[PDB]
Amino acid sequence: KPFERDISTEIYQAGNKPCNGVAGPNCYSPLQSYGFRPTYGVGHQPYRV
Amino acid sequence: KPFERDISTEIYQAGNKPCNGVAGPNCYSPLQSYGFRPTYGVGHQPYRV
Repeated sequence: KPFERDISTEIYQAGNKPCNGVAGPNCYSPLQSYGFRPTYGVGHQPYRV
Repeated sequence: KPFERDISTEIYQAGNKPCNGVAGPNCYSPLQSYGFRPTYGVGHQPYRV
């Protein structure tokens, strides 16, 4: 929804099997870390918004 | 404005005093030179329009 903050960090139970706090099939961590390297070209560099 | 050409090079007066036509602190030339090399990454190739 517009102007909403989603900080709940759980292994996303997309599938019918509980992820049991661990990774597995149909259980992927929704949070992903940005890879910002000095060698990374423009377009993938960290931009402040 | 649409269909306008700006060629006069005025040093940007970011400070309270005029740059007096010379470079220095808070005095930047608006014109920026492109760097065109074949090894440049995504988004940097020269294009004729």
